[PDB]
Amino acid sequence: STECSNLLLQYGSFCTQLKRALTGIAVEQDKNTQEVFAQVKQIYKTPPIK
Amino acid sequence: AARDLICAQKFNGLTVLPPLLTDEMIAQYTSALLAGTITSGWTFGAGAALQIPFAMQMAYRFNGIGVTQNVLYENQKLIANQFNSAIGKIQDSLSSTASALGKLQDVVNHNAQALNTLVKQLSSKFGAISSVLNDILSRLDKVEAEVQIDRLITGRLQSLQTYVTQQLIRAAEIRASANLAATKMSECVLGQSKRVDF
Amino acid sequence: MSLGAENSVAYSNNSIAIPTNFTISVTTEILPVSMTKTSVDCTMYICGDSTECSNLLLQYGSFCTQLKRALTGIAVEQDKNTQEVFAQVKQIYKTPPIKYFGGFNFSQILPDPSKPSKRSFIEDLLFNKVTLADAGFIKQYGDCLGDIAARDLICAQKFNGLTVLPPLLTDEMIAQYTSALLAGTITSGWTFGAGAALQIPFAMQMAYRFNGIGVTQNVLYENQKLIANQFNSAIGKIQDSLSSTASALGKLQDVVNHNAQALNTLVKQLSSKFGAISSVLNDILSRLDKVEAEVQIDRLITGRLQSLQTYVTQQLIRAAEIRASANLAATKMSECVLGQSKRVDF
Amino acid sequence: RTQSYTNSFTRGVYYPDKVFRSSVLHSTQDLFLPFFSNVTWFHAIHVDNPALPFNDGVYFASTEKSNIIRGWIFGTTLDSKTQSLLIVNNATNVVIKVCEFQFCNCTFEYVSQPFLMDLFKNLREFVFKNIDGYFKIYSKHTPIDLPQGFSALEPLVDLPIGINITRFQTLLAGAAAYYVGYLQPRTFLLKYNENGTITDAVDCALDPLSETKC
Amino acid sequence: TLKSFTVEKGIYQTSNFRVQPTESIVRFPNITNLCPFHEVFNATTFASVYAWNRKRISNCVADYSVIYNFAPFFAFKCYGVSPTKLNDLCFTNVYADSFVIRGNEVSQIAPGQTGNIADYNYKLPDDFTGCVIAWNSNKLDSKPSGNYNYLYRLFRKSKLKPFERDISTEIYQAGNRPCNGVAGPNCYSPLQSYGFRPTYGVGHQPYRVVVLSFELLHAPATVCGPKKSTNLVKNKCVNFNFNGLTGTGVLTESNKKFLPFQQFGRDIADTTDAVRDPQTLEILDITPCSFGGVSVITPGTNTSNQVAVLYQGVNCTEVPVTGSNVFQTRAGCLIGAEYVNNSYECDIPIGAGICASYQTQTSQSIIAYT
Ligand SMILES: *[C@@H]1O[C@H](CO)[C@@H](O[C@@H]2O[C@H](CO)[C@@H](O)[C@H](O)[C@H]2NC(C)=O)[C@H](O)[C@H]1NC(C)=O
Ligand SMILES: *[C@@H]1O[C@H](CO)[C@@H](O[C@@H]2O[C@H](CO)[C@@H](O)[C@H](O)[C@H]2NC(C)=O)[C@H](O)[C@H]1NC(C)=O
Ligand SMILES: *[C@@H]1O[C@H](CO)[C@@H](O)[C@H](O)[C@H]1NC(C)=O
Ligand SMILES: *[C@@H]1O[C@H](CO)[C@@H](O)[C@H](O)[C@H]1NC(C)=O
Ligand SMILES: *[C@@H]1O[C@H](CO)[C@@H](O)[C@H](O)[C@H]1NC(C)=O
Ligand SMILES: *[C@@H]1O[C@H](CO)[C@@H](O)[C@H](O)[C@H]1NC(C)=O
Ligand SMILES: *[C@@H]1O[C@H](CO)[C@@H](O)[C@H](O)[C@H]1NC(C)=O
Ligand SMILES: *[C@@H]1O[C@H](CO)[C@@H](O)[C@H](O)[C@H]1NC(C)=O
Ligand SMILES: *[C@@H]1O[C@H](CO)[C@@H](O)[C@H](O)[C@H]1NC(C)=O
Ligand SMILES: *[C@@H]1O[C@H](CO)[C@@H](O)[C@H](O)[C@H]1NC(C)=O
Repeated sequence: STECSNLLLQYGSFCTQLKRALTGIAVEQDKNTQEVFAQVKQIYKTPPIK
Repeated sequence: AARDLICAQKFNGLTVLPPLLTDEMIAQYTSALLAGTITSGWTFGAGAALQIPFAMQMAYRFNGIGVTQNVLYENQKLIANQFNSAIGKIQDSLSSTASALGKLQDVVNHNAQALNTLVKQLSSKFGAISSVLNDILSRLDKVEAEVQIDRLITGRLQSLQTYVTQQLIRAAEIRASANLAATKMSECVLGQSKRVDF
Repeated sequence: MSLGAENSVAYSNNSIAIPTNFTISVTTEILPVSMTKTSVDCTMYICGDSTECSNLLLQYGSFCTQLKRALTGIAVEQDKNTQEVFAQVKQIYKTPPIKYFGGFNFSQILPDPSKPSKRSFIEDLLFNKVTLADAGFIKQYGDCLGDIAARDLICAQKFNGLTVLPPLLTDEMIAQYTSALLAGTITSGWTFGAGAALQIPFAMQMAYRFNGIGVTQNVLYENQKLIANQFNSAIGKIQDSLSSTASALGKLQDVVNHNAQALNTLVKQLSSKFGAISSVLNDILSRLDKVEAEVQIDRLITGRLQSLQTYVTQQLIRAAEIRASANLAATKMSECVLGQSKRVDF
Repeated sequence: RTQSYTNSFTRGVYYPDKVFRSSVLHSTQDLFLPFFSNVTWFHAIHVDNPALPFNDGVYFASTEKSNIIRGWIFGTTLDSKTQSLLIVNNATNVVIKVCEFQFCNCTFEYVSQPFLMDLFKNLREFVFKNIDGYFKIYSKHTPIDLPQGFSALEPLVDLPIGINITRFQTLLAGAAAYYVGYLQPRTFLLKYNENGTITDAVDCALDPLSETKC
Repeated sequence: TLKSFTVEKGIYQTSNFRVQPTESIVRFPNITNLCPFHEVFNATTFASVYAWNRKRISNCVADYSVIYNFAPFFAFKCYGVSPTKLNDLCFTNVYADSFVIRGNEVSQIAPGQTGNIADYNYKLPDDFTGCVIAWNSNKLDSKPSGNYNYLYRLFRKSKLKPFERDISTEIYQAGNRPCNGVAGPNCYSPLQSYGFRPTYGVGHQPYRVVVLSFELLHAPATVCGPKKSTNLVKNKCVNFNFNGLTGTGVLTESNKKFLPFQQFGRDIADTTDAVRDPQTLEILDITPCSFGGVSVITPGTNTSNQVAVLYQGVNCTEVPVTGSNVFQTRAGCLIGAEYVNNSYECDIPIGAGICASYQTQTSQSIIAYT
């Protein structure tokens, strides 16, 4: 809708704040997965005998 | 004919982004960290990996708990059989009871029910006469349709701000638990622990 | 994306591998402690010297007492964070004039009296790298009362009741705390963390640390010069890495940028209408009679209260996150500066 | 006629309001010339059809150094039947007329200083639009084809006429050359300097880089 | 502030000081003529709704209290502006249009209202900051045989878009058959007359309506109300009423380079900062006069009652003025406590390495120290 978007534009940067916060949440999960698991520099390989 | 809620969350502007690391890449990291503990001990967490057999690798770790290394070399087969029996028992314990994974289920269920209660609140009226925009702009002219749209926008913005606040608090809790998991991974897999009941 | 370089350990049940040489390395790590303390005046922000808006706000409710209490608690919490992470020593030590610590350099870290602030080289590089903004009450309503062709945001945020409190502990006492901790670590070892400071030369302290990590102390006294040269080269490499790349203090720059962006959004929120006919209180009270102006002022006050609640809630979440990071920094200072920690990769 | 197409580049930016702003970035939605558009080049040679539609905003340009272009006639039709707008400038004092004399109701005679202060290349630039009964005039003189630079046009003269305009033409005293650009509603971001003059701008609906900048 | 009869030891924030304004300054443009509202309202005849007459009012002084005398209308109901606040603030241009309509069509001359007259005769904008005056004229614009002087348009190929007037009349083509000036079966005359009789009902009586369209902002003001002007003053926190834009602040000389079409200077937060004087062409910076926070430093009520005041973030070489001891800090300055060269532990904090205490002196007072 166009006129509803026009009436939403009369409000301030509320949706600029909310879209920025969820992006900041969405970047944080990648940091958590990289910090927890990627603690080894080189990918090791087991010997074929067990 | 039986439509799922995933399509409703899809068309109502609530996308879900994929993670950067896929399921296979985490498995390669976990396989590498298993290959470091078996074939190198705790030496690969400090510098470079050093080749060492598992006999003196197990004999090193009894010296950390106050037992001399003759105990392992006089009781190797019993320890191996007990380790194999424990591995089989924990395999049967995970294979039998499905209620052990309660922590990882709630992470899915909280987000699913939060999106479900966000999508469901569009059927509310928020002090207006109808829950559909197109009805009140087909029926009412703009002078009071502006007021009705303002009431609906106020209600929807309040609900969206409540959802964003709940997501922020849940992400902070998950970040704290992830840092606890990170220090547990860095301390207990890559090395030995003198902290009791850690 | 590549997960990393491939490696394969040639493992056999008769093969052991032990090192024949060592290498001393120096690694930095950056943690935030505190943020910019703020305080919000309701009547100067929402109304801006309008009596009708003040009457409607006192008729509205008691949210501002809650907001002022929350911001005061955040400010006291920030001062508690800095106090807890830094002031852990009981007596302020000073360094001896003789600077021969067994061949180790120890010159980029100890302060020098040539600067007016007793700050060393690396602290000076760290303070020069961060583009600091809104230090505190460095203005004192003097420049903003004057005339500037290009008005900055800081005068606008000061004129609308959004002040920045100065911190309780300024830079000089922080430098004195760090100098005292360096003097204790260099001279006494870890004994100043338990009781009084017990003097010991640096060679026996390094022998103590090598006996802690699991290497016989005869290795140190046969390899003192190589360890000293490797330590000096590592300090030089760290100094060159800070002097070359300016992208290493991203967390602190993120903290300052977050606070500046939040205050900018709070200032720029008043430019909107919130469904009212004008964004100026004076135009509403001058153009209209009483009842419709009360309606428009009611809408504007509801919108400004919603914006201030959003800002205060975001500030509280940020305060909790920075408190958790400051507690981790404090326990790292307690367990690694004041002693030897056996936890792997702590 | 010699109808030719040239790149408009970035030569269609003006002050959208009469408010001084210094060192601030303000985003406005107004009728504007899109960046890197095409304008129509005409070589009007008389010993040709000057019929040009309005299409909601006219951007006028002239690179002629001499004062050979005289005025502009506006309106819907020019047949002494309906109202038509008749700016005539005899290079001494400009005269605005609402009457519809064939090749000479407000009747607004604005007799003052002309719109053509010019005596290097000395390019001239005009922007005409009509929103809520108001024919605006923006004009600047740039001593430099279209150059690679910015020039903010100022609302120097306003007209409260309130008529309807569809067809417009030019007036001469045959080496006439002028550029016609069209206006569409768009979103811009305008950079004010410390002196209050527009020096930089960006279109919000041209490129994904420009949309990211907006 | 704390809603308690006893307070504990510590620093407390209570209120804020503000320099009160002194006098009132009103600056209006130098216009002396009187606006001819009597010529608009006291006219013998009015034009039709499809050919409404537009009158431009500028360069005079408007009295809006005399409108009630000229016409016996119901009420003066308006959008965006009030009847009672017209004489205080003032405008740029005044547009007056007058025409005659029926009683049924009074409700559709409004912003956002559409219908027959609003689609074919006279359309208002949505942001229309003006209003109408309507009154019955059944004793003047009605005849026993019928007043056929007024016409209206029924058919048009499009809707009306605002502040436009149609003059030319063409026979409408309601079908595929062309008309070419002949009123056939699918061709109709575009104009129909009003049937005005005194025996009709109140819903179909003639009504004389006058709309006053007013323009806000820009275009340095030509019409303003009857309020007199006041001499200009500088470097004092006084009230100002500049062209109806009220406020409170310090008027001072400015060095800004306004363009000649520009009159207002806006801050970042959408607030007027630089203003143009309507009498003489000079540019004045508007800054609000001094204010700031006030902190109360005290020990407990069980101990003492002596109180030191901290003025937060302001220089007290210009303090609006409480003891006799003044010490300057980075956070502000302290009144009611002296300064000592001793160094003690921090009893109560202030900031930037300043701490206060209640200590002996001979003999009990409040001292400040590093
Ligand atoms: C252990 O490593 C150090 C490097 O720090 C070796 O010292 C180097 O020895 C070579 C001998 O040819 C010299 O050329 C280098 O200049 C030395 N480097 C430094 C920094 O002093 C040391 O020799 C190694 N130990 C053994 C037993 O080889
Ligand atoms: C300790 O490190 C400092 C820092 O590099 C050394 O001081 C520099 O020494 C070089 C060698 O001639 C001079 O060119 C520089 O001008 C010195 N810098 C300063 C700031 O004095 C110092 O020599 C090292 N050794 C000792 C014992 O202090
Ligand atoms: C060592 O590994 C080889 C290879 O599998 C195996 O045959 C042997 O039994 C192992 N043990 C000893 C003591 O050699
Ligand atoms: C302008 O129009 C001409 C002719 O239609 C065309 O050749 C030219 O590419 C256009 N300019 C653009 C698309 O930028
Ligand atoms: C408008 O007024 C002028 C003044 O002479 C006149 O020539 C012209 O015919 C008028 N146009 C109309 C009445 O449409
Ligand atoms: C002007 O006339 C055209 C028909 O040529 C019409 O479509 C338009 O609505 C009119 N009004 C304007 C541009 O306000
Ligand atoms: C602003 O005006 C001054 C006055 O001459 C001039 O020196 C300065 O260069 C101007 N600023 C810019 C960005 O051109
Ligand atoms: C009106 O403005 C000021 C008022 O004192 C005066 O100096 C000026 O000469 C006056 N002008 C006219 C035309 O009355
Ligand atoms: C209006 O004013 C005129 C004076 O110009 C007067 O003759 C007339 O009676 C008044 N009233 C009406 C209803 O015209
Ligand atoms: C306060 O005022 C004095 C004199 O008016 C001035 O020298 C000083 O710089 C000002 N600021 C502070 C922080 O003392």
